[PDB]
Amino acid sequence: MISLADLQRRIETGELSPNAAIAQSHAAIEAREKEVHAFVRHDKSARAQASGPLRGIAVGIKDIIDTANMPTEMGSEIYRGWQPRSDAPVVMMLKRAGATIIGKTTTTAFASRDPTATLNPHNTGHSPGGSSAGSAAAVGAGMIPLALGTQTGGSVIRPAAYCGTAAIKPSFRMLPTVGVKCYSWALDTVGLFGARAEDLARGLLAMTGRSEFSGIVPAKAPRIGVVRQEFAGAVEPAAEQGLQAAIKAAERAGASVQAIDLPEAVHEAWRIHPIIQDFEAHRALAWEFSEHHDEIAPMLRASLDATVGLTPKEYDEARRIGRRGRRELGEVFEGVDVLLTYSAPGTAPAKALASTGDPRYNRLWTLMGNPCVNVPVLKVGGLPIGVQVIARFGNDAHALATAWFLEDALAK
Amino acid sequence: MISLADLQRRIETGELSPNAAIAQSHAAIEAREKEVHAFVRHDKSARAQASGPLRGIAVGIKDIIDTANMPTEMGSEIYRGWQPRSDAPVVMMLKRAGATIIGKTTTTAFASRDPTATLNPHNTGHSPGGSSAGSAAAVGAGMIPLALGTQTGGSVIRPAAYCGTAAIKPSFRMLPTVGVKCYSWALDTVGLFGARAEDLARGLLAMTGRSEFSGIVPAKAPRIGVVRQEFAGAVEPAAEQGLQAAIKAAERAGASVQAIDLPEAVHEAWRIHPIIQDFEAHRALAWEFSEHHDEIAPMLRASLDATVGLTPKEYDEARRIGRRGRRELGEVFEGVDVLLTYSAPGTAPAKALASTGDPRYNRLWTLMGNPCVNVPVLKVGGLPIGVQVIARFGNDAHALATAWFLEDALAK
Repeated sequence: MISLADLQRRIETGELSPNAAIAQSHAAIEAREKEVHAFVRHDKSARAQASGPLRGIAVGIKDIIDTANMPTEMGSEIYRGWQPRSDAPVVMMLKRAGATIIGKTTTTAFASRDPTATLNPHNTGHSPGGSSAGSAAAVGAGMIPLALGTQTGGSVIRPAAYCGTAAIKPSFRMLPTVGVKCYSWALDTVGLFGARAEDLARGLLAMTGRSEFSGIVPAKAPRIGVVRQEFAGAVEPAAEQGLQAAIKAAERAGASVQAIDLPEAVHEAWRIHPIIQDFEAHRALAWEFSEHHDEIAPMLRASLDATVGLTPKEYDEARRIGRRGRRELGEVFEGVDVLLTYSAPGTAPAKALASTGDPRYNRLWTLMGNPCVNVPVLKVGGLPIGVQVIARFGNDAHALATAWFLEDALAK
Repeated sequence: MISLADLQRRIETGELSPNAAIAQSHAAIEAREKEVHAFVRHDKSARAQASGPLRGIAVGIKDIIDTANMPTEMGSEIYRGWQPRSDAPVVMMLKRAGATIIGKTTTTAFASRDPTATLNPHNTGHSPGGSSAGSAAAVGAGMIPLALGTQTGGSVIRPAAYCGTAAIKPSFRMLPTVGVKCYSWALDTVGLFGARAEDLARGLLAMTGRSEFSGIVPAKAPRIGVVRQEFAGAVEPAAEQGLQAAIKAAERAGASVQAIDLPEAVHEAWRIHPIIQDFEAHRALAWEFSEHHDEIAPMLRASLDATVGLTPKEYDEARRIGRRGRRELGEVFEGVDVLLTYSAPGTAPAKALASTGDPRYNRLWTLMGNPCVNVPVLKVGGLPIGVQVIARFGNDAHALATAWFLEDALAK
C-alpha cells in the first residue's frame, strides 16, 4: 500500500516530486485494474496540483459522492452517465488542499448490499466488502494513498478490514454529506481509507484544518475496554484470532486492557439500527423506488420491498432507543479511553457467496456516531483480519492515536 | 388565499373533482403571476392525480428543492438550466400523497440575502421577504393552497409574515433535506406555506403519515409565554402593534399570557447563529465559491468574502453554545405551552431598499429547532403583520393547534 504521510514528507523535503507521485498512482492503477476492478472510471489525464499539503496525492472517490468533471453513477443503471453540476463539499476539501481526484471508485447500488464486480486485492476469488468496495480495494491494492467512502451500516470499517487497509469513520456529521447520495440521513457518514492511522490523520487535517489532527502521535499506555458485541451474534474464529492477537500486542505495549459488557440500552440501539436505516431509506430513495422500482439492484430492491410497511411510530420509537443508547454509552468511556472490538465477522467471503459481508459488528457504532478506526492485525489463509478502535464521540484524534499505538504494538 | 383543508373536504364529499381543483390553481396562478412573479416556472400541463389525500392539491416548490421533471436553478445563474435527476424526498412525499407539483417558486440565490424579483401580493411596491419569496407570495396571492420553502435563519416565518400567510418551520430534521440545496446543514429546515394553521396540519399529515397531525383542533385556554427577544434589539412599531394585538385577542379568548425572559444561554445561541451558518456555508458552497466566485449574487458573495477566515475552533465553540441553549430552552417549556414572539422586524420593506428583511427575530429558533408557526394578525398601511407561535421541539401538533386557536381568537 502507498502511505499518504510518506509521500507528504518526501515531497515536502523535495525528495519526491508531485508529478512523480501522481504518475506512480496512474501506473499502479493500470498495473492491477484488469485484476481488481476497483474503479468505475480512471481519469488518466489527472495531474498533480501546484500547492497544498495534499499536492501529489491521488484520491479515489466512492461513486455516490458528486464530482463535477466525472460522472457519479451511484453504482446503479438508473444513474448511468449522470453528471453532477458541482463537486461535493468533501471533494472540495481535498481539491482545496491540493489533492488530485484520480477517479471514481466502485460502490454497490446506492451504497447497499448488492455486490460490485470489484475483487479483493489479497485474493481475487474473494469479495472486497461493501459498500465502499473500490475505495478499500484500490487502497488495498496499493493503487492510491487515499480514498473516500461512506458508512451507513458498516460500509467503511468492514471493507477496510477485508482489504487489510487502515480506515476511519469520523464522528457523525463532522464531514458534510452534502453532495453524497443519501441512504439514511441519521446514519450516513463519510470515511477515509489509507495505509495507516497516520495517513488518515494527515488526511483529516488537510480536509478540515482542525488542530486536533495536527501532530497526532501514537498513544501511550491506552486504557482499553474490549467488547465482543455478543448481542451481534456469533463471530468467526479468524475474527477472534485477530482480536486476541491485538489484545496481546497491546498489553505487551503497556496498555491496560479489560473486558466489558455493553449496557442493555446499547444492545437495543444495535437492534433498532435496521429500523432507522430502512425507514429513512424509503424516504431517501422514494423517487427511485416509485419511478424506477424494477431498476433498483436485486438485494436493495428486496430489502426495500420488505420494509414498505415500517411506520413513523415505530421509527420514532427506534430513534428514542438510539438516544438512550448514546447517553448510556458515554458512561462507558469514564473508565476507558477507547473500546476495541471486531471490524467484521471474519475473513472476506468468497465472491461465489454473492455477499459483501454482514455489517452486524459495524452498524451500532454508526448509529452512536463515535469515531471508528480499522487496524489491520493479521491474515488467515491469506485474507486480512482487523480490529475496530472506538473512542468517545468527538474524539477522533484519540481514536487514531490509539489505533497508531496499536499498529506499532503489533509491529512488536 | 386558497385553503387546503377546504379543497380536501369538498373533493372528499365529491363536491369538487381533482381536475377542477387543479384547473382552479392554474387559473389563480395565471391571474396574478404577471404582477407578482412568484414562479421561476409554472407547469401549465401539470394535472391532478386520481387518488390520495392530496389529490387535486397544487403545490409550489421553492427552487433549491430538486424536481425530476422541472429545472432547479437555485435562484442563481450558476445553475441556469440545471436539471436534477430525482425528485427530492419531500417532493416525493407530496406526489405519493396524490399532490400536483404545479411549479417551482422563486428563491434568492442559494437561499441568502440577494432579493428575487418577486413582489408582495399586498403591495407590489414591497418585498415578499425571503429567501422563500415565491412560496409565500404565491400562497399569499391566492394562487395555490400549499408551497414548500426552507429556513436557515428566517426564510420561512418572515416571508410568510410579510405576505400574510400561515406557515410552519417544523421541528429540525422532521422533514428530510435530501435534494435540498444546502446552505448550513446544522440549520437548514424545510417548511410549509398555507392559508391557515389547519391547512398546514393537513399538509404535514399527508406528507409524513404521522398521527400527531391527525385530528388536530384549536387548542383551549393555551398557556402562553411572551418573549420579545430583546437581545435582537427593539422591533418596529407595526410589529409591536401586531404583537400587542395578539396578546389581547388571546387573553380575551381564554389564554393566560405572561412575559418571560430567555435563559442567558439562549441569548448566546442567538448571537452565535451567524458563526455556524457562515462557517458551514463556506463548506456547503465550496465549489461555487472556488470555481464561480464572481458569478455568485453580489450580497452573498460579499458575506462569504467577509467570512473566509472563520475557524474550526470558533465554529465548534459556537456549536457548543447552541447545544447549551437548546437544553436550557427546554426548561422554559415546563411552565408554558408555547412561546409567542415576533415574526419579522415589522412590515415588508419597500423593494427600493434591496432587502428581504432582517432575520434577527427568526434565526434563534432555527438553531433551537423548535417548530414555529406564523399567525397573520393584522395590516398596517395595507401591509401584513404576524406573530410567531413556538412550541418545544417535537411538539409541532401543539404549535399548529395553538396557532389555530389564535387565528380564531383574532376572528373574535
